[PDB]
Amino acid sequence: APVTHIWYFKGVPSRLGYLLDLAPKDLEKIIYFAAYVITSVDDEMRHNELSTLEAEMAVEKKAVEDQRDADLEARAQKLEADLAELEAEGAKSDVRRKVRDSGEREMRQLRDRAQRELDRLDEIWNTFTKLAPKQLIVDEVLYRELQDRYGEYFTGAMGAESIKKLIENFDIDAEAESLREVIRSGKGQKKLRALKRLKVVAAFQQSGNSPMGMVLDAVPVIPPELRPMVQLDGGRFATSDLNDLYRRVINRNNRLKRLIDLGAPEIIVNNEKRMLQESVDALFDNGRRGRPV
Amino acid sequence: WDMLLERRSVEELEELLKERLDLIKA
Amino acid sequence: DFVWDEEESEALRQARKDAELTASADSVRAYLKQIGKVALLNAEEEVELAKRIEAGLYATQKLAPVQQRRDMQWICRDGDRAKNHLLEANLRLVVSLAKRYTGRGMAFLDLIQEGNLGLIRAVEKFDYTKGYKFSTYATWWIRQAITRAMADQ
Amino acid sequence: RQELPSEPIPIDLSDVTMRIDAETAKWARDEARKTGLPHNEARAEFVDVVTYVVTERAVARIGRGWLTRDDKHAWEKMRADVVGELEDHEQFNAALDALWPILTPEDVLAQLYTSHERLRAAGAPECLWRADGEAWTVSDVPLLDEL
Repeated sequence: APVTHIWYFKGVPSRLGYLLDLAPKDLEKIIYFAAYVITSVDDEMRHNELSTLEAEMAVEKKAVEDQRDADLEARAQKLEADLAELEAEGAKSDVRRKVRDSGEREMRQLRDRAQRELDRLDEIWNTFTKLAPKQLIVDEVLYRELQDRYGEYFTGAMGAESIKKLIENFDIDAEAESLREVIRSGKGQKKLRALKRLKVVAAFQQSGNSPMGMVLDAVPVIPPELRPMVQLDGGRFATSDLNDLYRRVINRNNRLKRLIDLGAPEIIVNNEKRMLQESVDALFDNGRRGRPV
Repeated sequence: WDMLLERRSVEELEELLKERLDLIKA
Repeated sequence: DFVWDEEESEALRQARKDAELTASADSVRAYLKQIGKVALLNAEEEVELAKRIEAGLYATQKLAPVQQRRDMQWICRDGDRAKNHLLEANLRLVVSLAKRYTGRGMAFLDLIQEGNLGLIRAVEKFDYTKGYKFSTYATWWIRQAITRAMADQ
Repeated sequence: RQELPSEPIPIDLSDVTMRIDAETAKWARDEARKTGLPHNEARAEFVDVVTYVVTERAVARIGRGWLTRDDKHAWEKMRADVVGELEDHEQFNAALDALWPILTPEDVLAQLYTSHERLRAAGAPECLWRADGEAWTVSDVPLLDEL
């Protein structure tokens, strides 16, 4: 699994964060398997399909309205039937009022459910109509439901894979030109941001050295004799304590590989990926995210 | 895949598949 | 709930001095948040979902515009769905069993994942006709995988 | 200024939907008063007690099924994680600023003179109300110093 080099993510100014324009908090949520970020989307055809998608939402909303009508008719009719079978008796006003109370509270619950469904459908429409690359979506339910069908129009993922993908598509020259234009065609106090970010961005434009190095597809291992271990009498062992981190990284990688061999559920795979990334990050640095094992 | 054939006869697996197909068609 | 003492002050005292910096190796909060979308099964599903897993496992091998073809196209996907759902349902047990050997140098997440691989064995290496409650068999295989991992240390 | 909110304040934590209420805020400010230290010094006790309760509740909520009362190294470990996260949570710090803020003598006097509700509650006569709260007279100097 890809892993973002710790030096460039954590520790402000986050150079990866400055390059991507994403805030360090959202970048943390993305790297460490807590949120989904979108990537290349369909724009060649979906524009003609927007009307049909809206029509789908509208027809399902009309169906929701009919189902709401039936559900509330249930309460109304049962209230009327209870009052028909009760009020025929010379009963006290409590017999009349209890039915009203119960039926109307069920009425309120059903109405709440119907309105919530309508709002959820509106949210689906609104999130689709704005969906674009490098956008953030948090809820797993909404992201997965959008994928299952409408993802024929968009692709997305989480973890270091998403950052790798969106830096593959990063337009270094165009971003640098836009920042230069902003600082040149800019007079406000906010301009300093575009002034600072250029420093991080143009660093890769000026002499190359693509920012693909921000993410690692292979990690070097230092020569063994620089990290010795000393066995002792009495069953004690003295360690340089970095060999343990290397062992952990190797364990994480091997377990991840043998986990993906059988096609385990994607959530366990995500957990293992986060674990491997954290192990390699601890191998690289400690005390920044926190104290190590 | 091997453990499914080894643990139970292929006839049982075929019967289970037919039952699932029927419960989907019912 | 609403109690304050010196002895109760200590419990926040030590945590406050030590745990300002996150030791992520045991930070299980994300994974537990992810599992929480679960509710326990019953015996009926305990049988039906295993049967679905077997049917899909047969279909995916046998497959290598009519209702005969549509049925198997359905079953092949449904069995994998069943496997995933059963594993996701049983994750909590893996967590609760991984707790049992924490603190002896092993990070909790390692035990979680070893038990999860044992469970991934358990989901398919199983027959509903045996009648045993699936959670007990899952506990057996989770503990077996965890101690197999603990054979390496 | 030992205020407790009229409505619960959502913690808005990353994973758990924890919230603070006038009950726990009342208990915390009660304990801080019981300590008897000055305002900015009893802030430590107030924040510590609030953190204790919120962490207990949050760990109980996260510890569902897999964890009930594993006091040794499992319950306490989750308490440690929750406190480590909460002490840096922006919303928690904002809430603890709204409740029991750090005050200077000017912050006290200006608001006290302007509100006209604080004067009534504190027993101060309305002979000394003014909209220009931070306009000091020679009479306010000793009060500002005693604050």
